[PDB]
Amino acid sequence: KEEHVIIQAEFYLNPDQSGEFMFDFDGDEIFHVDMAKKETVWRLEEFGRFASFEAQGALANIAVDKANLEIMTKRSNYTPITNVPPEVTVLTNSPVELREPNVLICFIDKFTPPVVNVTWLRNGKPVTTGVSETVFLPREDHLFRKFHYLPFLPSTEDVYDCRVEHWGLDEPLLKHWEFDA
Amino acid sequence: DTRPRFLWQLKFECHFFNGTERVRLLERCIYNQEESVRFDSDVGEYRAVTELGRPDAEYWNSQKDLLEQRRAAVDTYCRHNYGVGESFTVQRRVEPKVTVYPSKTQPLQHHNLLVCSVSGFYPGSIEVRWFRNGQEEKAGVVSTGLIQNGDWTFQTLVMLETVPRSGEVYTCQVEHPSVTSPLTVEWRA
Amino acid sequence: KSAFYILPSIISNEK
Repeated sequence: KEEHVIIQAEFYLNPDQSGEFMFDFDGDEIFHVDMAKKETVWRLEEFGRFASFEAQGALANIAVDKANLEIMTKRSNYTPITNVPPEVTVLTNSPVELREPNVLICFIDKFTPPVVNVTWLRNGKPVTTGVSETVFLPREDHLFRKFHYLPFLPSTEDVYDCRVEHWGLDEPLLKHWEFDA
Repeated sequence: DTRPRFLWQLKFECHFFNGTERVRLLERCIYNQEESVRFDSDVGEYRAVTELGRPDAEYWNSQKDLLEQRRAAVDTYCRHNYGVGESFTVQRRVEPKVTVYPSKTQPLQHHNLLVCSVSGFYPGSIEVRWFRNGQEEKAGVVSTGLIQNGDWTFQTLVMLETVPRSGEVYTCQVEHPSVTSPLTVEWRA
Repeated sequence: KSAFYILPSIISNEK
C-alpha cells in the first residue's frame, strides 16, 4: 500500500564521537549535514536549487543525540554494539564497453557500527582520482549502507578491487572486478 | 583499536499513502541495533519497544505539549516536506538505457544466458518481459532484482535461459513510468 | 525555494 517514505535519520557514536544527520527519500539521500563545515550538502546539485535547509537545527539535534547516547550507555549497563561485517559488491552502472567511460560502484551493505575504511585499487595500487563516496545511509534493520564510486576507462589490461576495512572483519575484504573478454 | 562502541540512532519516518491522503509519522529510537522506544502517530503516544525504552516512553508521555506537537507533525512536518520535495523526488523521472547481449560468446544450438540490461532509470517501479519470436517467455528468467545505485538511479539485469537456433529473434520489453510506450530491444540469433 | 523542516530531538529520562 505504501507509495513513499521520507526519513530524517540521525545517529551519534562513541567513543568515536561521530555524528550524522541526513534526509532519505525512498532509500535515496536528499541531503546530509556536513558536521565540520556545519552546512547542508545536497546529494544532487539541483536539489539545492529547489530547496534549502537550516543546518543549525540539525546540529542542535545532534547535540541532544550525543547526550542521549551517553544516558543510554549508562542505562544499558554499558552494553556494546555487536559488530556486523559488511556485504560488499562491485558492479558497473552500465554495460562495459572498451573505450566508453563507465563507473564502478562499491556497495557496502548491512553493517554496523557505521565506521569503514574504503580504498579503490587498480592493479593493486590505490586510486583516488575522481573517486567519491556517500555518507552512511539508514536501513530498516538499523544497519547501514554506503556507496563508493570510481569513474574509469574499461580495458583488458586492468583489474580493480574495492578494499573495505571494518571492525567486524578480522581481515580486510577485497572485492574484485575486471573486464574479461 | 578494539575498544567497545555504543550507538544511538533517531529516525523520523513519514509514510505516505495515496499521495498525502494517509500519513503516518513513526519516530524511532535505537540503541546499538535494538529499537527501544517509538512514537506511532496512529497510537498518538510513545511506546517502549524494549524494557530499555520504558523510562523514556513514560517520561515523554508525561509531556502533554510534546505529545501535541508530535500528533500535529503529520501536517506541519510530513505533509510540509512532501510538498517541498514533490517536484524533484515523487515526480523525478529518468528514462532507462536498455541493451541486450549474450552473457557468453557461444555458437548456436548451445545453452546461453541472454541479458537485458536496464540502467540509469528512476523511479524503481519497472516491468521487464522477454519474447521469443513474439511469444512471451515466462520460464527460465533469472534476475538480479532492483539495484539502487545510491545516486538516484536504479539498474536491473534480467536474464533469459535460451538455446538459440538460427533465425530466432529475442526481444526485451521494458515498461517504466518515464515512457508512454514500452521500450523494446532485439537480439537476433 | 521552499525549506525542509525538522522535528527536534528530545532529551531522555535522565533519572
